[PDB]
Amino acid sequence: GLTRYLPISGVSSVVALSPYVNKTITGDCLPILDMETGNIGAYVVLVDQTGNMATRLRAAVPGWSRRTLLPETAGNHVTPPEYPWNSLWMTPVGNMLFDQGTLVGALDFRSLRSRHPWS
Amino acid sequence: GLTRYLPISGVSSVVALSPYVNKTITGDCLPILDMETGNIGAYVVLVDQTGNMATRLRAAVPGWSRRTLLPETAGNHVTPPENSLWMTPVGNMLFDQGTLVGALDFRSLRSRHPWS
Amino acid sequence: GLTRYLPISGVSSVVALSPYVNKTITGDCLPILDMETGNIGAYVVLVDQTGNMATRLRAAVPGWSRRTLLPETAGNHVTPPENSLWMTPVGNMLFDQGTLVGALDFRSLRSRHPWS
Amino acid sequence: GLTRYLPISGVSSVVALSPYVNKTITGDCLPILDMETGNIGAYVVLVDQTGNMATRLRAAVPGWSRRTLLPETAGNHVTPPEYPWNSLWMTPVGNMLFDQGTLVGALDFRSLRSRHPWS
Ligand SMILES: [Cl-]
Ligand SMILES: [Cl-]
Repeated sequence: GLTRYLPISGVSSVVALSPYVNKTITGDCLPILDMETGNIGAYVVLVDQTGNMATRLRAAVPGWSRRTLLPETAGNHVTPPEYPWNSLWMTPVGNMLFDQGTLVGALDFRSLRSRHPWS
Repeated sequence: GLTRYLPISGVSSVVALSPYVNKTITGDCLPILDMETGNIGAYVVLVDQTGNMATRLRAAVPGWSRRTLLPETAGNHVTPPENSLWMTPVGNMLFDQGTLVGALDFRSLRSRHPWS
Repeated sequence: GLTRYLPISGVSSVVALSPYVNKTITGDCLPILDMETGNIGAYVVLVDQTGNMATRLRAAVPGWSRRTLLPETAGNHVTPPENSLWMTPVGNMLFDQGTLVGALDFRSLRSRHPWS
Repeated sequence: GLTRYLPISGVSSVVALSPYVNKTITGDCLPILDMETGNIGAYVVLVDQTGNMATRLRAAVPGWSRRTLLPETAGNHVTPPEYPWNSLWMTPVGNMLFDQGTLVGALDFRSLRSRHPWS
């Protein structure tokens, strides 16, 4: 398969390892800490208020609802593939398998019809 | 305690739920997907090549090293408060309810970010 | 759907929430711990050395291979219903709400267990 | 460090890779499927009805409450280590760290004061 996905604890979400290089983006930023160094090599950037991460954050941080300037929806998406059975299905990207624990998708994410802030 | 942290599978990295509102940054973007929908409301922005996220990406996508324009290091980091393997960059943290909670508000620590 | 499945970190293995009540088995026991308490109410029982759990254990505990008395294989397995990389041993499964749910009741499939 | 721990999806629980060899044990058994083969190389065995796994199972399987013969508590445990600060703490076993994503404990589990069905 191609694209790999990293589950995030405490939310029904995954980091898709399909990079879009050298883009600029605006929103509410959550630091990602490297635990062994304390370096911050990456940030989670929320661009609207609907999603599992938004829900979790509202619960973790009750002022954020009132402080944020984000839209409720900003429009970004991937178009979920059509159904084919006997498969392992993840709605936004389709067929999956487990490889020594890691989530691997059959398709490359970059190749589904998606829209992001830089489009 | 005052700050919650979500571990990311496959890396020694946590999402600090300590918002910095309406900032702009540049880097390599990874969609965060929800299992239930194609709607995307968040991305991971990598800002250097030495972070654990960068490192996991290279293993997964061998060609990304050639295309990225990120520096090896950006001076973004968090400093803990006033043997070393077992310490944390933010101070005391505890596993609870599927996540981690720490004893301090992240915002109270010394932290440098791209908007500094 | 009728059966829920919990992935186990680091292995291509799932816990089928399809109980078989009051059975007795023999094998190598691993405590399952809750983050909030020292109370233990469940264990993983390995029953062979070729399962993914066995394999992860060897990497973590090099001396356990010499001490275990388990066979290489026990004929416990599940058969799916009436290209091959993308299939599942139980049929259709979907990611939902942090776990997996399948379209069948596990108990309805052909399965051999130590109590067979 | 020594003992390694495997988070289980959907519950605040972990498999402790500290084996107790060739023991016999009774209870309600959940198969553990190898996804790439369909082999069942291991079973989860519940020995009482209190715990995060019991809770999740009650929600997944509402007949189980009425069908099970387990006690509410069977007594098994590990004695949580005493507190020392700046550490990463997991109540039942103490100091932890992350190693390329994996949970590693400072102690060997087998060396805390614990009790199990075979004791
Ligand atoms: Cl990889
Ligand atoms: Cl290991």
